[PDB]
Amino acid sequence: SVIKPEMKIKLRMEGAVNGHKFVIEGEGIGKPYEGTQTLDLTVEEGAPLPFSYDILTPAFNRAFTKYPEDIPDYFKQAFPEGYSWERSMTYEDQGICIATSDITMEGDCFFYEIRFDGTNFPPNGPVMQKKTLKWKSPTGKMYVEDGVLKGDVEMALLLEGGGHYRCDFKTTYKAKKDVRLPDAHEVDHRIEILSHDKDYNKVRLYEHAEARY
Repeated sequence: SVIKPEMKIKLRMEGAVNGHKFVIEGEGIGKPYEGTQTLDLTVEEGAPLPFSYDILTPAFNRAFTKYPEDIPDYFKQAFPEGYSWERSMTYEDQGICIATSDITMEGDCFFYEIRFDGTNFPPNGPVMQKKTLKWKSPTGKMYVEDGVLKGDVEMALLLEGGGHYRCDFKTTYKAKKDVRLPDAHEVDHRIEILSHDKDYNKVRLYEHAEARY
């Protein structure tokens, strides 16, 4: 198949949060059949970032997931053409974010085109006040609807002091060609920042994801 056991990743994120315009880029490498990946992100425009870097991470490719044989892999089939996704991320304190991504491929490398926008985050919130530690590891629910794939997942950010800052995720995935739609299933995730400089102008991101019934 066009999906090699080892693939390179190249991305560019353009967007804004509470009016703050920014541009990020990155490169990495992962094992699609393993469901693991690592990325090196650098803020090319608009640093330092006035808001918590964690909100951006789930925006930085379900092709990097480990799919059991008995579940059609919607993501791997969509290639070499590729697919795109749209997502709404509503936070409990009314902060909202919506993002899109267009994923293509060339040889042994993925290329994403990402747009990320957010607004109405309270100035004294855990987001604007950078009190975020990381994302709890959740189980997201995939299911088909309207001939397309949808994923719903209740996310939560761990706050300094011990609190939990909740956010509802809802994504719509769209293959660019017809493929074998799967049965409703779950996806276990683990997203983590392994290293970063002071103001997060350089970050090393890692994710481990496996699908299951």
